[PDB]
Amino acid sequence: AKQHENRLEDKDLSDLEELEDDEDEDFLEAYKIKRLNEIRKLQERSKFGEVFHINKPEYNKEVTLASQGKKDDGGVYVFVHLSLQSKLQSRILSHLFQSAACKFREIKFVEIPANRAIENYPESNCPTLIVYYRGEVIKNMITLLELGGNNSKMEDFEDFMVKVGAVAEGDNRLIMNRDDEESREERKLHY
Amino acid sequence: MNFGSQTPTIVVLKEGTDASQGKGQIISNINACVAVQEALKPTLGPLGSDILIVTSNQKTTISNDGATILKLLDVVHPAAKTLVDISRAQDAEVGDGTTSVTILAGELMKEAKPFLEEGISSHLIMKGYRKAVSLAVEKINELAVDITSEKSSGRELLERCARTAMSSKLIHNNADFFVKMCVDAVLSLDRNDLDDKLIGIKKIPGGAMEESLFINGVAFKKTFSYAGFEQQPKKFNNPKILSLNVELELKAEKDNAEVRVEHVEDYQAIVDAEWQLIFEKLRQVEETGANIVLSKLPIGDLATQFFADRNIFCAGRVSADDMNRVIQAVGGSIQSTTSDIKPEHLGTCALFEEMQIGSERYNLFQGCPQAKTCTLLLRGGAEQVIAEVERSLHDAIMIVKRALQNKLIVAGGGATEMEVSKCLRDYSKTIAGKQQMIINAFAKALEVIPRQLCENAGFDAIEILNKLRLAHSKGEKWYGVVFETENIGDNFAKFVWEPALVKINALNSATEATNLILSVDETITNK
Amino acid sequence: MSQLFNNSRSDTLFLGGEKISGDDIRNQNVLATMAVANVVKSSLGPVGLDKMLVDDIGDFTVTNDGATILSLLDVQHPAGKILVELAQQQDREIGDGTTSVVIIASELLKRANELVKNKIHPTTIITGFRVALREAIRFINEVLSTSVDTLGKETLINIAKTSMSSKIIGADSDFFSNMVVDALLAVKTQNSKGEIKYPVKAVNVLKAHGKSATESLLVPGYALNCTVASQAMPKRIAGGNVKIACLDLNLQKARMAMGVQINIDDPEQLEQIRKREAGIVLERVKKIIDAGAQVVLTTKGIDDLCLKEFVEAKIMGVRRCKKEDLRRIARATGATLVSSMSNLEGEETFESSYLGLCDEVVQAKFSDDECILIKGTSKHSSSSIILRGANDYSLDEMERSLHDSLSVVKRTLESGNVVPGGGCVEAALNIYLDNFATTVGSREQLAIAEFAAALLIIPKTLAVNAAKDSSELVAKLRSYHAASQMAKPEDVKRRSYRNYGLDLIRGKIVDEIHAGVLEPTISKVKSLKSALEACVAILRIDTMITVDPE
Amino acid sequence: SLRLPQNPNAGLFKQGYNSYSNADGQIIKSIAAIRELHQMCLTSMGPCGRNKIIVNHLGKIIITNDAATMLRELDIVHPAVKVLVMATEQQKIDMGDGTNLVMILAGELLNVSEKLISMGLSAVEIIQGYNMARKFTLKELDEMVVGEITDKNDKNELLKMIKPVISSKKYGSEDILSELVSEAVSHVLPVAQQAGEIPYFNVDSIRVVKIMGGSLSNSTVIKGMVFNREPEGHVKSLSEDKKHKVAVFTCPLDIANTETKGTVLLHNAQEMLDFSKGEEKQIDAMMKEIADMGVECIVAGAGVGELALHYLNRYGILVLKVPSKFELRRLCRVCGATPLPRLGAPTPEELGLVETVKTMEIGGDRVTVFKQEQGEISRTSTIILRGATQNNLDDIERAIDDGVAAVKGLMKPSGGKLLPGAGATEIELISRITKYGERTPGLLQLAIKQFAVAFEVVPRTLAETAGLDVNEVLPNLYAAHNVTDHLYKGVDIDGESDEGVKDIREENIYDMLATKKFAINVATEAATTVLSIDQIIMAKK
Ligand SMILES: Nc1ncnc2c1ncn2[C@@H]1O[C@H](COP(=O)(O)OP(=O)(O)O)[C@@H](O)[C@H]1O
Ligand SMILES: Nc1ncnc2c1ncn2[C@@H]1O[C@H](COP(=O)(O)OP(=O)(O)O)[C@@H](O)[C@H]1O
Ligand SMILES: Nc1ncnc2c1ncn2[C@@H]1O[C@H](COP(=O)(O)OP(=O)(O)O)[C@@H](O)[C@H]1O
Ligand SMILES: [Mg+2]
Ligand SMILES: [Mg+2]
Ligand SMILES: [Mg+2]
Repeated sequence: AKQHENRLEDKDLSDLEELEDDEDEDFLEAYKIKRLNEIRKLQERSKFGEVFHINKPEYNKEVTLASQGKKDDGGVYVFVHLSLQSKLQSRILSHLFQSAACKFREIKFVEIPANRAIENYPESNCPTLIVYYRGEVIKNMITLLELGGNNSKMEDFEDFMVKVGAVAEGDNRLIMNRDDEESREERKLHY
Repeated sequence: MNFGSQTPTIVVLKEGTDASQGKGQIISNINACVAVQEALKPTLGPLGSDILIVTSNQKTTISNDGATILKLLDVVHPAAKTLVDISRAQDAEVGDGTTSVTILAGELMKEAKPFLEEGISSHLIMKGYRKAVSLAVEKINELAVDITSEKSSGRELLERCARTAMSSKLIHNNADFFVKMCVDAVLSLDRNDLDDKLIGIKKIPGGAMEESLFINGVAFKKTFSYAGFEQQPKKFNNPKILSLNVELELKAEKDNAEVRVEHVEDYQAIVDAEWQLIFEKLRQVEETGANIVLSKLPIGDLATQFFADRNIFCAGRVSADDMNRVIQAVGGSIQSTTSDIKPEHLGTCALFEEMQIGSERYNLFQGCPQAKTCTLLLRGGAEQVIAEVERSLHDAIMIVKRALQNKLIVAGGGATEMEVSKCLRDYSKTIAGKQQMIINAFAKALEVIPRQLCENAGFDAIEILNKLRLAHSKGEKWYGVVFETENIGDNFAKFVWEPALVKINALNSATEATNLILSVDETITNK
Repeated sequence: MSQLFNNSRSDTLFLGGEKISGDDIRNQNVLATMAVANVVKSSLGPVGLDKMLVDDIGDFTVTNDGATILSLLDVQHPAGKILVELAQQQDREIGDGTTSVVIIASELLKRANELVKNKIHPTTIITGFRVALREAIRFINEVLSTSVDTLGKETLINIAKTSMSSKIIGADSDFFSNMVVDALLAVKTQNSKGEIKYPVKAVNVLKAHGKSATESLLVPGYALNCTVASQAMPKRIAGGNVKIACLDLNLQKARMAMGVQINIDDPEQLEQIRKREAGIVLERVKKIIDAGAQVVLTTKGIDDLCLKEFVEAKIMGVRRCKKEDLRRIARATGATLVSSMSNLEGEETFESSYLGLCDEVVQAKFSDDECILIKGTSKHSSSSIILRGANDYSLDEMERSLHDSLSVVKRTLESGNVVPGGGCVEAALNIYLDNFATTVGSREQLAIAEFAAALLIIPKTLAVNAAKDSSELVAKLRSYHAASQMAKPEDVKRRSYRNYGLDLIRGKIVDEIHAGVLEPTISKVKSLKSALEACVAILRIDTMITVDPE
Repeated sequence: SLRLPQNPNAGLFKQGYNSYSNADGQIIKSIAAIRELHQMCLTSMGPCGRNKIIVNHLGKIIITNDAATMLRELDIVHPAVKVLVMATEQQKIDMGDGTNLVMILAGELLNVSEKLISMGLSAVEIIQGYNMARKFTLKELDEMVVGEITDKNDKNELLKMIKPVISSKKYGSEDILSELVSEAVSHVLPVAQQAGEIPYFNVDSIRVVKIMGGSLSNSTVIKGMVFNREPEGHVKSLSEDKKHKVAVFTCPLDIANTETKGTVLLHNAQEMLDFSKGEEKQIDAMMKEIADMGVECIVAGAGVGELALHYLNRYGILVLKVPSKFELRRLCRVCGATPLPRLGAPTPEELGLVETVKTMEIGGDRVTVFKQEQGEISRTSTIILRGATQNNLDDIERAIDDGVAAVKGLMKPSGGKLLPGAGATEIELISRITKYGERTPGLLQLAIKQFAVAFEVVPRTLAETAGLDVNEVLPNLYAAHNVTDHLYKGVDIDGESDEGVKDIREENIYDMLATKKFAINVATEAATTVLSIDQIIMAKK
């Protein structure tokens, strides 16, 4: 049953063209128009793409209004970062935000100093990662010992975005699914 | 040849699809409507009782009219949904008689029971009621007298007809004070363009209902109020009202402008340009002297401190329906450009005062004789006393809404049903056929509205109705039942009137409700 | 019609089921009445059709009678049990109108509940029915008709056709009407110093599926369903004046009483004791064999000692049977049922006066069955009914149908006065009671008016079962009847109308005298009274209280 | 002798597959099973027919006494029924008339052919019999025509056309609904001395706007349309300008932005000061040109911005969204303008004329009415339905859709000639086919006779719904055809129907020629397929 679904489900618009000579045109082009429409929706939703270094008055808008988005429940995820330059984990998490911002343009990446965020915040609890969605806090994450701590990598951060429902599991942009071209080249030769 | 051991037969309909033939289903559909009818039976009349409904979400909702009672109870049966559709249609078109139209619709179904038990199919009895309504609507038009022949005053007409609407509610003793509110409220509206959204009533808690007050102005309820509030004067003599759809916010909902600069000296210019633009918009509003600034979209924080300095009142986050009511009162339309403003678009009022009631603070315009709108602040003991009195005056407004379009007086207290019934009895005796017994049943069904008036009052019904049958033998009009004197008499001498559209649309809707489920013999439900 | 079940109340705590009051009880009681009234509404009249009920073991019962169809319908509701027991009271007493009395009671509870909703008390409603029924029975006495100027048994024939109808054997009513009337005249007797009475279930019914219902043979005499004791016995006794001996004595290797324990010291006594214990029964059978009993009848059984003695003489033996059938054989043949043979003197004997008399006896074969057919009885005549059909379920339908037909003709001969049928009684009582209470006026005019309309349900029910225009017949019935009641005494034609009405076969107004539709006057008497008490029992109920079982 | 060997072809096709072949008894299983749904369409036939309530799985309740609307929602597992389902849908989409005849005939041909199969006649011969009988039926219907119409313009001539169609669905309302449909067709058709060459007509011309509340007699005809929409900005003048030019723009009124996403770039603060006024002057250059020619109404399909709405409020220009694309072009047909996705400027040739636009409440809800008097219209009309329940108004819409579909069935072909209705031509076909069967000796004569018997249900179904005896009026009607006058004999439906004779011209009941030909063909083709199949193969779920 899955062998028929893998022709369309496991191929993007660039990979669907492989089956142009083999499979029927009406079977293939019917799905390419569907996948083409999904690509256009992501382009319209790409309202972001760099870290929004904000300040508090604005928090009451950027962090929360955005989380409502269109309010068609067009919700928008907003990853906040209570930065603290003295901590080593904070500078690591700041690099992950800019790296993920260039890839996931639909998700908003927010950064602010922790001293300016909350009155007399504990410095030991920093860096803090909050995830808003439709005005509600989906995840109040603590320091990155859960995500490896000092040895945190980009692969661990992208895996966390899938757990909170920010990115799909089978997304082609994730490093877990985005296999290298040399990897797929060896598979075709050994097939 | 066969594929396997055995082959079970196919059911034609889907598994679980209910279906039935014969006269049992149409009797079940009629009994289903009578089951819904019995809930609204004792509600009919001034001495009737309210109905308490509590849905699955555990929200209390008390009501007297059958419009929202049937909306709360989610009806599964299609035949019982016929009473719900006409009740909402009667509520949408006229706004009165939602309980009586369901009682008349079920009574025609109730009187059609023994005729369906006979061999007469439903296509004969449909023709009899459908023939009777053609004479009933004409007889109501013939019994409709015009008010201009007497050359009476127009103000007393609305008070006379609205008094009937305030029966069977919590208002009937306090009707001396509140009937003046709705009559004066609807008269402020334009006769050519009478609108239903300009009569919005706010469900404000606290206070007794008699402590309310009618003002030609409109209130809005204080909004978010960033720091700045409670510094301006909350009382003005002749303020100028301004409305702005433009969002006075420092790039809050605006699209993200990607600003890129390459000099340090220009960085001081670009950060001050934000302050330069927002202050230019405030100075342009300041020059016109707008004492009350309003907006549907939120007002920035810096504007509140600026308007607080020059004693300018400000408020934001107003809804579209409430803001549309303001524009009908304060004259000029909305402008979303600070440079294109003009003095002539500003409104005015003779007095303005903010006062708190129910721990709620409301801004009240006062002294607006040129206003083509109105407002009502019903005060009440509990959250259902407010909502019940809210929809009650909405029904009272709906009577005077339709009375101004066409001025027709008709009898009340169940009298109009009986003069129509006895005329059909005079028409039925000359037929001498199957339609005679059907029209006599239609005359018997119209008699039910006098019954519930007497049953809820406690007096016996068979004795008093026979007295009316002896009284209606001669020529008589406006002859019904009353409860104050406990003795029947002339309703015109008792001064109770109603519109003619209530009785006309009730007979057409009740007969159409009857013919819908008498023109069927089966109800199929899948799944 | 009742929805939104009553809430469990904390202020009123009663053990068992919850209490419920108000108008929902009388609505539920009427709803329970419609559950049983709609069942029997379709099987009314000749055009009416019946239904089947399975017994959950493959067996079923196709039933026309109201008592039988309600007996198998075990109604759990209390109000329905009143009508179930009423039909069991109706069929045992009169055997007619079992379907109509339930239909009358259902229509009364319908309109009585409507009158309670019209805000008149049930006590005034019950008083309106009683004064109306007292005038109704007075009106039934006025419309009586004495049988006169009738040729032979025609009045008993055509009145049986009314009861024979509404069954499967109504088409064969021309054949069964003769034998049914001839059967009851054969079992005539005398009791209470000249009062004529007939016994209950005197005629037998034998289930012999076979040839057809048309060829049902009327054997002028008694019939008994019993197997032969020994197959070597003769199945046909020739010669007239056959003597029949009815007994209840038991004749088997008999045992001594309970409190006897034999104890002997001598071994040789076992020879005499074993022979005398068996030989004591031989003294009973040696005396009746010498008396010449050609065919002996007995209730308790007979065993191989005696059975063989009876055969060494060409005597017919009879095995176990019911206790009641032997009583009527003794009455017809002239014998006397002996519980224990003895004599007033100090010695046992057997007299010749205990023997019966009949002309012929023979064991006829009804295609699988041994049945001893007795015919030509001397003392009192007798009769039996040989039912035949396609299958055993039809024979069961023929049993209760003949039981209703026999019961109707039984009460017909008790009172010579008769009343017409076909809704003419209900149509006349409707218009008669509508005219009544016009002088009374104030309150009871509405109660008696709805009572008069309640009796019209029978001519409405017969019409819709025919699948014809019902109101066309109701317009002819009531109007014709009214034009008759109002009329001058001196108007022959109009008066006649009082006599006729609805016809279900051809669909027109014809005379009942020429058509032959007729009922007894006793069938309507005490039928409305039972329906009245049935209405009173449910109508006076206000609240319902249920206690759960322990 | 306890467990069977389990049919050793069980190694073949899986347990979910069920075979119901013949010889086993497939025909007997099918013709019968479908008698239940045959009685559904039979009871819902005629003017006194009973509507049927169908509740789908979603819960949207419908009540319609047709056949195409019912069977669309019924989830039917039996495959042989489904041949009759979409065969009825072909009548709905093509002609829009004759759903019920198709059901009472396609099913009756299978019911009446029980005698042929039970006697032992070959199934292949039965298909050849009905096909040759179908050809004789199509040729014979042309001779029984007496309603050759050539005007097809005036309103009184449509009384023989629309009123028989409306008299079937909800017989009580004839004059009122026929006035709405006939007056709608007169507004649709253009005023001309002689309009020929097959003028164009479509079902989308006459639309139905359902309004809650109000008696059916209080309805009226509107040349424009009525939308449940809230106007914005101002109140109309309603007599001052005397005519209004209406521009319809596909794109919204805003600054022209590209498909690819952009943003604002500002290198210095001098552009920041002018950016607030630049957007105002940009739209002002494009909005001032629209007001010069006097366009008093603008219709933008997409969402209109507040900056564009603000400039239009002061000049008093009406705005309207109209989000759906199908109903956007119908408004253009009223005014007689073209869509313009370009902003450009209004030209006189592409802009239409509208008399007036007024706003009120018909059933409590505020609506926008585009009624115009003395204006030129082309293929546009609406019928404002007033009713007590939404469930009843749904049937009035489909009754009007079937009424205007008959107008498409007339004007699209060269001739849509009438025939005698009310059980007049059906009994005539029984006499024609009865005489035709004796002309051709052969074994197929039994099929020709039984094909005629299937047409008997049309008269008696009107008598069964009328509460009359079938064995009295039906054989009495045959005596009336003995012998113009004999052709106009039909079935009466009244209390005085004991005679069973009523003239057709007193009330003018008629049927279409093309509707019955297409119904007889699809009915015969439906029965041809069911009688031709022998094996039916199911599957799991
Ligand atoms: N003052 C009055 N005198 C006599 N009858 C009245 C009076 N006021 C109302 N009624 C009667 O009471 C009935 C029910 O009115 P009500 O229930 O208050 O209105 P609605 O049914 O529209 O909510 C009406 O049919 C009317 O005839
Ligand atoms: N041949 C007939 N003609 C007219 N009426 C009949 C005929 N046979 C029976 N009836 C009517 O049918 C009613 C019921 O009859 P039946 O079914 O035999 O009795 P029950 O009601 O005890 O079952 C009677 O009241 C009688 O008037
Ligand atoms: N007043 C009337 N008198 C006689 N016949 C009528 C009357 N009204 C309707 N009919 C008949 O009822 C029939 C209903 O047919 P219908 O099934 O609606 O047609 P179609 O199958 O083409 O939709 C028509 O053929 C018509 O002749
Ligand atoms: Mg009211
Ligand atoms: Mg009987
Ligand atoms: Mg049609």
